[PDB]
Amino acid sequence: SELHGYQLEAVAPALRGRNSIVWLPTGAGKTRAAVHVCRRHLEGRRGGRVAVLVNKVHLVQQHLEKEFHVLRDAFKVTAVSGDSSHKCFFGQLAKGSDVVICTAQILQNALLSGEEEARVELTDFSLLVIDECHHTQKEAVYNKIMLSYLQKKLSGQRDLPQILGLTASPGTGGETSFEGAVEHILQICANLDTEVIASAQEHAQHLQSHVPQPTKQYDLCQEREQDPFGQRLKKIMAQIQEHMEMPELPQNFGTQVYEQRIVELENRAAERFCRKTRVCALHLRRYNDALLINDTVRMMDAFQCLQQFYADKKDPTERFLATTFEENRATLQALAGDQRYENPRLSKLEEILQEHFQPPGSSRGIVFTKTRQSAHSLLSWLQDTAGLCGQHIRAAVLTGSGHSNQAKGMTQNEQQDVITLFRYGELNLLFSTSVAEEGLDIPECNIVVRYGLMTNEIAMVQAQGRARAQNSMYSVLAKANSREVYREQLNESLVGLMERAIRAVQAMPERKYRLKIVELQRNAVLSWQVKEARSSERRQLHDPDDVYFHCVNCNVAVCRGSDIRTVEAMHHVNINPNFRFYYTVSSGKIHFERTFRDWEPGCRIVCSECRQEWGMEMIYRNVTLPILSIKNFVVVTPDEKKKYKKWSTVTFPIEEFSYLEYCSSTQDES
RNA sequence: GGUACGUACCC
RNA sequence: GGUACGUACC
Ligand SMILES: Nc1ncnc2c1ncn2[C@@H]1O[C@H](COP(=O)(O)OP(=O)(O)O)[C@@H](O)[C@H]1O
Ligand code: ALF
Ligand SMILES: [Mg+2]
Ligand SMILES: [Mg+2]
Ligand SMILES: [Zn+2]
Repeated sequence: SELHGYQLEAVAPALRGRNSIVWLPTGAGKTRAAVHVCRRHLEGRRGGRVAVLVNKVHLVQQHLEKEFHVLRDAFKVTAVSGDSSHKCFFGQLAKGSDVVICTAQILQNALLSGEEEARVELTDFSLLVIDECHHTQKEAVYNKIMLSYLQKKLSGQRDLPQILGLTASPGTGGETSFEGAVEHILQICANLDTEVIASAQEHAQHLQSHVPQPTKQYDLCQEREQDPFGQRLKKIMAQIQEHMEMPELPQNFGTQVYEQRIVELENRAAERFCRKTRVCALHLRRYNDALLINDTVRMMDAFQCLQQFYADKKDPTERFLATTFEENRATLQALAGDQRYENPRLSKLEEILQEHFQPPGSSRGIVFTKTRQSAHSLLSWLQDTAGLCGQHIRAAVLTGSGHSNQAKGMTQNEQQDVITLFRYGELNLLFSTSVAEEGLDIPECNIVVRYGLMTNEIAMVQAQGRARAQNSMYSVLAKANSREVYREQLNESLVGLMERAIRAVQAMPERKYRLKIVELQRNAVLSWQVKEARSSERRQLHDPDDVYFHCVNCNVAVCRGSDIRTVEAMHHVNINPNFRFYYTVSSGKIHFERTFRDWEPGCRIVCSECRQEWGMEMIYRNVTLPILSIKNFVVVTPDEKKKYKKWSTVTFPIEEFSYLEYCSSTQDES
């Protein structure tokens, strides 16, 4: 497994100490090239230290086990992710290592830490390797780390680390002209403090006939001729809107636009406390989710989302709605049972799998879907489909750690189990989210299907690339004449523009490039400063005593701004000793997969008057504190009443929690 | 469960 | 300015 010519060529500038981006195709071997750069870096000085940053939990282990472990003949290499996190302080672990591999946010947390044992500076490393470095833009973690690097650089700081970015796809950043695309490439160079974009110019022929391209096919599907299940949902949505007695109610049932309008209505009804309107809007949204699920997967998947909503449950509005569902329930379930009205997305997916998993399972595939819920539903569909039950498909779901009431996440270990069985064919088919669109290496994977996705060209290129095998195939499975098909074709062209843009940046005169980089780095550090000042202005508009929180459901006042403190600059706790008379504990003890350094979860908490979900208890060392979720309240200030979805935009200051001070004050009372 | 960011969409 | 989803951290 000695380095290919093009790998040695792409790291020549890195070996000379220059900051670079290594631009090589998906599956070309950027990781092994980085390892070689790390070895020579560490051999060439004493006391060097490398950090290797990734953007998914699963890439930490993959990169350690498949590539970086070889450095252990001479050097100390440690991996840190979230799951393991809580045992060691990161500062101690890094400083005791020659190479640390971690998700970027782990490093960022250490860079911001107040504790001496956890804290790190950028100057504690001599080389940073940034995997999938195209994410180093905007306010992503990668770019927060690098903007601090730029601030320091521009302020004269010395011995900042060398930067080695790795990517197959810098992208065009939404730009469709050559001018724009070039401007985007230079911004990424500026963000990463890049001196050279290194590629395989002199080994372009070896790289062509070695790293194979999958052959590409459009597997287009038609709209259902007859959708009586959908038609019936739409009738009910109209009946509910009639009952609401409101003009200018939107009519485009079964779309993301309708979903936006109806949630925006629900926000307004919460803000003005129109209880009737808010309740109807909440139900209508649920009918709209069912239509969307219906278009994506099975009728019965859509039916079950709706039925679980009405089964969990008085006042006259809710009673109208319960009755309306009950009137239609049996008919909806019977329609969902009928094979005549099958989703042609699914018929089309069946053909593909039928053709490519015969002989029974020589193929090795990933079907990409947008949502975790869709991936689970597709697995169920596979298992209850006879046309495939006969061939031997051992399938599983792969998701990241994202989580909601619609679908839970998968931990590091649970992801790893699926990946390991897929690698050598114990599993031969994954239903996956974008968790696995980049970086994942399965040499034998020979089939990628992208199931009705709407993404940028980076995600298209990257997901294709998971098919590492010779003779791979890539399928676009989408609706004919859709926006999704249009975007796919546009993205193909945007990949070409991206290439043209990079080559133009690569051939620029050195003086003209350096001045442009300088100009862009300056504007970045100034733009950030201005943005920070503007965020702080907003944060100090109101005294915390003049802000009141109301329950989003019943509008009762529950606490003031001055009752709130932050734990780890994230979790908003109410420290008022009488807040306990306003909330009720509504569950038994909640258990997470991950465990944290200073706290564990207690029970869910609800509004004592209406039972609306508010948040959860945190058992922080020796005390129990209620954590509030901003989405479950209307915030009332002197100027307005506003339902917030984030805490960063609130108009009053919130201090950090002090465990010490809190104990003193609570222990004085009884 | 909490927090943040990214992508897509609408304005 | 919002809506949805995803991932990462806790
Ligand atoms: N010089 C080499 N010889 C043989 N195999 C290699 C070489 N370099 C990389 N590989 C293998 O090629 C595959 C793709 O590498 P990877 O680092 O995942 O690609 P990417 O460039 O997309 O990060 C891996 O399985 C890796 O072990
Ligand atoms: F470009 Al890669 F894994 F880094 F496909
Ligand atoms: Mg949540
Ligand atoms: Mg890679
Ligand atoms: Zn309430």
